[PDB]
Amino acid sequence: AAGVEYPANRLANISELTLNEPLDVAYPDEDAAGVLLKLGTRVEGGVGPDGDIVGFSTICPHKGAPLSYSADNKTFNCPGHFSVFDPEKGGQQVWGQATQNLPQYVLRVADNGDIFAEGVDELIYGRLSNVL
Amino acid sequence: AAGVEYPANRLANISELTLNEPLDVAYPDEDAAGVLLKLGTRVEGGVGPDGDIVGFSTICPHKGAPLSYSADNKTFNCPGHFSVFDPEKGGQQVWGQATQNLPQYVLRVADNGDIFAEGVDELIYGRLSNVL
Amino acid sequence: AFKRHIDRLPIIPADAKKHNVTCHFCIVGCGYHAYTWPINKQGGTDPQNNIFGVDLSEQQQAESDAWYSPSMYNVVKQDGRDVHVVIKPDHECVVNSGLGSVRGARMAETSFSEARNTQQQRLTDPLVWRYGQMQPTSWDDALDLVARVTAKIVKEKGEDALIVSAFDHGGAGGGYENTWGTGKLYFEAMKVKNIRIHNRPAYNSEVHGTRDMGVGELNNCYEDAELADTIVAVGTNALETQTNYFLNHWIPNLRGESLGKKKELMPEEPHEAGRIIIVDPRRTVTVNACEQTAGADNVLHLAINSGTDLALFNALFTYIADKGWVDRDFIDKSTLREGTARPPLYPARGVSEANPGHLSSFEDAVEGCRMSIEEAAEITGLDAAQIIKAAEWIGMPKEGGKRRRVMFGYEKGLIWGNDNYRTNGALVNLALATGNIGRPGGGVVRLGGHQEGYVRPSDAHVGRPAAYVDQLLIGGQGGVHHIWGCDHYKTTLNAHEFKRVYKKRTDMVKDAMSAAPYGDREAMVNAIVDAINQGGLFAVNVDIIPTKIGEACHVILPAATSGEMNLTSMNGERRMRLTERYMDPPGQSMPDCLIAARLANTMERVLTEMGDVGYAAQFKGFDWQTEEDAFMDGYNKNAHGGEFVTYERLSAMGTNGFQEPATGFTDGKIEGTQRLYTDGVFSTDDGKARFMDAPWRGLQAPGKQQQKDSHKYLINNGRANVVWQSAYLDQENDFVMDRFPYPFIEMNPEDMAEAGLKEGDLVEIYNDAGATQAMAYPTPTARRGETFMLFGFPTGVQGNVTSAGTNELIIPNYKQTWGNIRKISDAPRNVAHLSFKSKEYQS
Amino acid sequence: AFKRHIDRLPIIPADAKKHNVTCHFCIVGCGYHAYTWPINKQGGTDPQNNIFGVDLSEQQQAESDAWYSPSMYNVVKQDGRDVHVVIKPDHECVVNSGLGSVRGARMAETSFSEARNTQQQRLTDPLVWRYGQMQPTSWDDALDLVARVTAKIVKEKGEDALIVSAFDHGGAGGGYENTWGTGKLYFEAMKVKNIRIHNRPAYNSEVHGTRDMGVGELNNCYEDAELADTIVAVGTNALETQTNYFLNHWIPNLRGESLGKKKELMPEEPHEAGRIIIVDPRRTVTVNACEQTAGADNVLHLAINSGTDLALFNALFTYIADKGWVDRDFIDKSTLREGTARPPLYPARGVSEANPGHLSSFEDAVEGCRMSIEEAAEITGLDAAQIIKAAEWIGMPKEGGKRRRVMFGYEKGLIWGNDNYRTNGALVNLALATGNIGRPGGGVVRLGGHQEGYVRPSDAHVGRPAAYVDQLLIGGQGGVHHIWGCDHYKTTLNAHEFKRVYKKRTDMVKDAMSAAPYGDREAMVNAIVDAINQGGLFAVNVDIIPTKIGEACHVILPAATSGEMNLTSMNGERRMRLTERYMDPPGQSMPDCLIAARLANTMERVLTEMGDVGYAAQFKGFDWQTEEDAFMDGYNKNAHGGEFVTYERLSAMGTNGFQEPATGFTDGKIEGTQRLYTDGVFSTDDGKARFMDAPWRGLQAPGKQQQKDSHKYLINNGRANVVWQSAYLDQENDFVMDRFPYPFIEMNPEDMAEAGLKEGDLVEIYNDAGATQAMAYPTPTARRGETFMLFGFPTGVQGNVTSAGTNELIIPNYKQTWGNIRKISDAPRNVAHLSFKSKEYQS
Ligand SMILES: Nc1nc2c(c(=O)[nH]1)N[C@H]1C(S)=C(S)[C@@H](COP(=O)(O)OP(=O)(O)OC[C@H]3O[C@@H](n4cnc5c(=O)[nH]c(N)nc54)[C@H](O)[C@@H]3O)O[C@H]1N2
Ligand code: F3S
Ligand code: F3S
Ligand code: FES
Ligand code: FES
Ligand SMILES: [Mo+4]
Ligand SMILES: [O]
Ligand SMILES: [O]
Repeated sequence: AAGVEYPANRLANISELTLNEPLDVAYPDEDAAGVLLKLGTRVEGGVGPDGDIVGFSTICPHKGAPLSYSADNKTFNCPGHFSVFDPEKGGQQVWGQATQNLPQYVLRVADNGDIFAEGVDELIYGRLSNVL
Repeated sequence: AAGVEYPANRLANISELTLNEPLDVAYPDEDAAGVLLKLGTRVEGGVGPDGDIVGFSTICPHKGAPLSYSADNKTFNCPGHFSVFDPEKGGQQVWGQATQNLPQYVLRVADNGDIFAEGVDELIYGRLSNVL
Repeated sequence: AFKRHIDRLPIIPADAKKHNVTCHFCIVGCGYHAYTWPINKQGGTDPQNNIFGVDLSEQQQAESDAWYSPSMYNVVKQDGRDVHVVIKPDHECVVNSGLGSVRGARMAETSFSEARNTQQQRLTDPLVWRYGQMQPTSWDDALDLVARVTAKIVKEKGEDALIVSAFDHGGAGGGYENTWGTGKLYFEAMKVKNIRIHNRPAYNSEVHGTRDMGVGELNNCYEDAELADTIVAVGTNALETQTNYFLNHWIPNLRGESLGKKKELMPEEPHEAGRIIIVDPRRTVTVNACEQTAGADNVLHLAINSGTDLALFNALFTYIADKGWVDRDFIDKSTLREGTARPPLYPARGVSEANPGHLSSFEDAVEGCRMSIEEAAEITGLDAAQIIKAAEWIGMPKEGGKRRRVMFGYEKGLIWGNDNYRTNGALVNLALATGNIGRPGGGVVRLGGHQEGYVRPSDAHVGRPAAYVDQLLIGGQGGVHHIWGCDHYKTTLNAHEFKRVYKKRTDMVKDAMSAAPYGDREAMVNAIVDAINQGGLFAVNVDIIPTKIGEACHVILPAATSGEMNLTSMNGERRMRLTERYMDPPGQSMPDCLIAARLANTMERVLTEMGDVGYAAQFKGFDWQTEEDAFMDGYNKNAHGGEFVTYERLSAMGTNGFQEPATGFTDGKIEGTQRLYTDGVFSTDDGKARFMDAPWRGLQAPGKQQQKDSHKYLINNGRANVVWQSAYLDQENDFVMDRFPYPFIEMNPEDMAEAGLKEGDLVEIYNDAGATQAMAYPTPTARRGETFMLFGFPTGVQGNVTSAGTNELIIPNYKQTWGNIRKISDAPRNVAHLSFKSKEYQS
Repeated sequence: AFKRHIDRLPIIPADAKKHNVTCHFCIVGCGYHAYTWPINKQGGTDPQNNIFGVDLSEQQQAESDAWYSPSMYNVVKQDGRDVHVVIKPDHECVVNSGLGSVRGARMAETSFSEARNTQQQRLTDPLVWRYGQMQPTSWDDALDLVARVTAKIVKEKGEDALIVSAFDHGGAGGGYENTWGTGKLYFEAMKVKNIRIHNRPAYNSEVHGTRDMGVGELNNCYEDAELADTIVAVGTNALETQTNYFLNHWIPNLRGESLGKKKELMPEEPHEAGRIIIVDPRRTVTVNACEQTAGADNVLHLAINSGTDLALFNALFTYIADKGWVDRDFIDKSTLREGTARPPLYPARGVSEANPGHLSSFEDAVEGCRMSIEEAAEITGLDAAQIIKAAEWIGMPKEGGKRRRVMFGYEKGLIWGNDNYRTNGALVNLALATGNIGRPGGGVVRLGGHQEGYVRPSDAHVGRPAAYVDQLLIGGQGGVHHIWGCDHYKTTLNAHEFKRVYKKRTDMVKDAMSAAPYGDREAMVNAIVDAINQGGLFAVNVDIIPTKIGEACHVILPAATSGEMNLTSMNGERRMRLTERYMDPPGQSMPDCLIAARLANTMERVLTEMGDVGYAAQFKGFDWQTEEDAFMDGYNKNAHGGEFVTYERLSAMGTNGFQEPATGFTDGKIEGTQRLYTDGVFSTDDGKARFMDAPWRGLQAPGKQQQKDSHKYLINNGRANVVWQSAYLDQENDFVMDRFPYPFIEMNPEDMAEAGLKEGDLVEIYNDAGATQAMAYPTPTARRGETFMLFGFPTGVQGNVTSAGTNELIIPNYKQTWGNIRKISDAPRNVAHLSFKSKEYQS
């Protein structure tokens, strides 16, 4: 098969998300930490009725330190080497050491409000294939 | 599996080939017709003591007609829509309708004269993967 | 050799989005589909997991619908998201029957892709010359600047100070939406006189002759090439240049495949395999392919002397009329019966520069054209028997005295050949005399170049003859130049002089712009106008890449081409299709018709702020937000049968579309016109065709005979199969550029030996017009003294050695060119990998 | 945001070919490996099938060696075959310990790949201006043209009519082989005076001050940053600009991680976590990072007024000397004790333009430099308490009465700052006074830019001060310009004026070329020379891409860069490594040293043919066939310790190399020098270091005070972390250009509000020197009135607004720039996707 076969995994329900508080998930398997985040304004890769729910890897694509979230600024921040990623702009590295903007999940909301992930737009730290 | 896994397949022995006379072969399976051909001079992709043995698909990459070989010219020729390929120059389409130069085999000569193929440098007509 | 090393391709899934796509490129207008589907998904080899319902785990057979070349695959943005795309030829399209040429089959790989890094040269942002280099900026900034300079020059100097160069064609960089948009701006909002077309330096028709005669140039259908007894192919290299018409319609005729079809549609008469006459000084791969398909007894290659077609046609006309091998009732009924007296300067010149030929009756035309076989053999260099044979294959009745059916097909060998008006006419004479217009297996037609997609307001103000734009420009005239979708640096005539002067005049404005403050816009505008008043030129380029002429321009505006937008055009059979948008324009680039609209909106605002409210209001009627708004304001309202056509109805018809003009709409089908002139009623006031009294008068255009007498070689020029046009896309396509890094100049091996050249040597071609370069390609089929150089090529421009010479109607005579040749360098290392072998298929 | 949609990468197989690779880019010289293996082979996930011996079916943990980003993968030509390549950082290299910066880690993706379409802008063929445009051609042709013009001009006018601009640095686009080839051509074969360097417009040193004092500017080791009590970082933004040195060596000090090692190597004194003084008018991500790692109480950010470093340092020197916080024994033993006399024009002016400051003993320097705390607080804008605190952090003995160890590191904030000579010396005074040279935890060093790789013949003929080349060119002088590996259009000072004149003078030669026949080369050469005599300039570019200045040039020669050749250089610790070639030069491109040699051979031939045989013979000594031949003729025969170093020996040392100079070779190891000056014997005739009597005299460069007084904002300028240099590679890298399509200008948000600007707005920056554009980036940390614009950027060049002002030794004072700001356009749509959030990591 010419491309990676992503599984369509249920991550959570829209009802579980509180505005601006990340919810720890994992995709495309259990060893690849990420978060779903409702942002309160329509954004790139955002789903749900307000267009504002995004999913990212929270593992720094530079050297793999886990990223912290600043609620005041709405950014991911790396304590490794000071990188900053903006989940309001597709994960754009505002300033940092990675050669990649933050890997972002392709999300879909079903009619019951369940949130699925069916892909990732960049290579997840620590794996040479996003699906191992 | 990120790339196509090509089998390394015995095709013939250096001794089976006569100067300027193609020998029918198939690679990477029985359904993909090709030839080996010993050209008399050092050429692109050529193996053996004289660097003159090359291998090519003989199925036109335009629309699949089997290519004939003209010995006087050292070209492959298509009866479909008049394409001409030069195996003395890596199979370059001299004039034709294909968007590809003639798929050529990565060849190796063993210490015992045997000729292996372990690669092809373009997409063979009639398959969306060179290994099926 | 260039090799992509792409071992496998993603498989089109079963649920992929299907879009109808006409080929971006040539007149044939082959049908394709683009299939797109999200990144992160794919099809499988199991039949219900791909679009083909075929098991992709096993080797597909010849001509399979379930395969595509890597050049057919890419990744593109679509509504802001990356999607896989395959652009693949349609088996169900009657034009092509699934053939995709070397050009069309690379539409995907010549699309813009960030993800796979294809065509990264594509324009994304408006660019303005400021701060000493080109600098990106906003649309509002760039249009503002353009409008203010344009407005000021035109207020101070009249609209004549605005010079325009623009596509008039269909397909990518053309089409009904885009010809309407540009046309409306320059001809409705303004009355621009100093406008020229992408391929000729004045606002003229290529074929004023056949039009004046009442025979519009696309009068037949492609089926007529399957049905004719004899194809007459003048100044066409159709296997290279109208590829899939040749392969999917002409070849079945020559091979005998269409005999069952001929017999069913035309019993009551005998039919054999098609025979073909090829009138071309050069033996081409088309000639070879005809010989290999029909046998040599069935192919008459008339290797005429360059520029002698008129002599040949007049002889053919003479011999056919004297034999009485004509359609007597077609003449009495459908052609002009009362002759009219020759104008006083005939035969050397017409009534005026506007009318180079004399229109009249059949019998007057025969006596006017009259030329014996022996005179035409002298002039053409043909043998007397060859000319007689061709008159036989055109005119002689078949068994039982039934009319021989003949399709007469011509292209640039004639149109850019000698004495265009008269040559065009003399060929139309052959077709009218033999009743071969409006009937099956007939036609006297352009084989064509680009697709067609012309709808514009009246051009009556332009005049006939129209202004010779290049000469105004070279001579220091004009102030502002808008250039849309053409690159004179690579493709105009007399191109070396054109470039010297264009650089110098645009440099004056560049130097003024660099020295003036930009943030103070009024001061920048005034500094430009002062430079224009001293002889400079302010120049704006609307294109999809960084062009060669673009390097002289002050503002560049990024365009969106076909597939990034919806587009309509017709093929050489009048077959109108809608190409359905399947991808996004790169960065902020915008469809040409919408560019013209935004420019009109800006002109309005600016002219208003200047207090010229009356002039401002001429620029209304450009509120369009999408290209379909241009289709509806233009085509729908102005084409014959325009009422019947909409995007929705066109799309429903698919790649087969319908043939223009539309006659109605019933049962979800647009009803069209298969052939023109079926009732023998021609495009004149009285409905009669005219013949043309069109005597041979030598090389007609100024300086041509002196150029021939004073240089060693014919520098014939034109197309290569592998190269599309000026290589605008192809220059970032390794498959094409690995084949020809330099343009080839075909040379006879002995001529090369005489001149001290070897294959691959870089040579200077030079004459009184200029100088250029090309790579010597030994071509055993070339006649001694006659070379052929690839036109339009960025790494060696042939046009540099074409003179300024045009016919009376300002038609450029590019084919009659002569020059000297001398070596620049031994074969360069970047050419060591090339094959210099014959392009002819061998059996 | 840009996303590659690369879901997986080919695995490096166990049997891949391994190559030692020094980062192409910055001073730090991080070690990498390039693994290549054949297209059509691959590794697998089992330990025995990959190069790591790890099961890659499992997620790897933080800092895994068994991972690489998409930017570290490509496919490249190697000995004519396509191979996979991974270029990944070396865990075992003591310089970076596996770190790859944002620039280093994209070496693979910014390499040339025909198969994956990266860096299709790379030059492949020589190009010559002929027939109206640039045209490709052969080496033999292009070199012959260059040598004939160059030779004719030099014979008629002297060597002074040849103008040269070249790299003098290391790494890609420099290095020992390349500096030697070019230096031998222009300084051995010729005595070229009118030569400038890539970053400065005359043939000077950046740091004549420290060198005159006997202190070579790279005198310490990187470990010293780990070992200091205090780091003083002056005019550096090391997190962005010396990234991995900062992260792998400074951070562990500040974090206290190096305490173990400190107390190990220097027991017998107290150690605490390092503290850091940062002298920089701007609060950078460097300042922020330091606070976050060490705590704000251990970071002293002296946010000085732009260009006031000298007053601060002279105050610190005074205070420290008065308190006796000095190393008396080092001063008595290792520094000038000689009394001397201040020159007649002190303090305003040195003894001449050659010597802007006065070299003296400790005691005379203290009295000459003497400045109170109050006076420096007035000048710098700093509080008295801040300056006193810095003096304590530098000089206050530790608990035992033990000498406080201090690393002084400086870069372009100082060097392109005010009064380069005096400011450099004043900082060196501090390191001299505190005995912080030649000892662990010490040093007074450049933090550096590029790597270093200079070996050349004597430059003695150049003079001191050397010729101001941009001013010669702007004033109409010089005849031929050879430009190697630099692009003044983007990076010189007074760049707007430079570009206006440069275009005009090159246009003259272009206009002459386009009108003369190329195939008669002697006529071409004569037309060129006549155009030069009228005021023109003939300009030749050696580069790897089409450059901005290249658009004005008449010949372009394609160079091959590091990785496509073997290359040697050292880092800011003098660590010399060999980068082992892993790929082929694109097309016909060739390494700079071999271009120089072929140019030398062509000059010998051309001069011989002209009859100047004695002059021709000066161009012998260039029979090189491979770059190792230039290594052996240059470094090996001329560097101190050269005889010990060869490619084979370097290769065995790996990415750790050795530190220059080599002292010997034993048991397969080149032995080296960890620190300079450990014996207290300095680089002067008498072995003694001089202090500098270096009084404050305001803004030294002409016009600077007037520029500041008559314009609203400081236009500070410099680097961004994500961007490499003038974005020569970066402009075809979507990860970089998607982040900043325009150069940013950082602006205080209130400053924005008061000027009516919003984030993303396109603004014009303008002053007496010229104008340019940038994109407003709201920056809360920016001070009111102080902006910072990214330098060197193709889509908005900051240099345009830098004046022509230099110091006496022709050092370009780029950092002191003031100008006005006004809006050109509202935020363009092509920046709607950008984040404009703070670049500062938040805890
Ligand atoms: N990411 C990246 N790193 C690089 C480069 C790159 O292009 N990109 N290029 C390399 C090159 S060639 C060089 S030369 C170095 C440059 O390395 P640096 O000199 O560290 O970088 P700059 O941004 O040029 O300037 C550094 C700091 O000097 C400050 N400054 C400005 N004016 C003054 C002043 O009057 N006094 C003082 N004390 N400070 C001042 C600025 O605010 C800025 O933060 O970086 C190298 N490293
Ligand atoms: S594929 Fe395209 S180029 Fe012409 S022959 Fe068919 S239209
Ligand atoms: S990776 Fe390269 S850019 Fe500098 S920090 Fe290291 S050398
Ligand atoms: S691990 Fe995230 S910045 Fe280095
Ligand atoms: S099938 Fe070979 S040329 Fe078309
Ligand atoms: Mo055309
Ligand atoms: O055309
Ligand atoms: O530098």
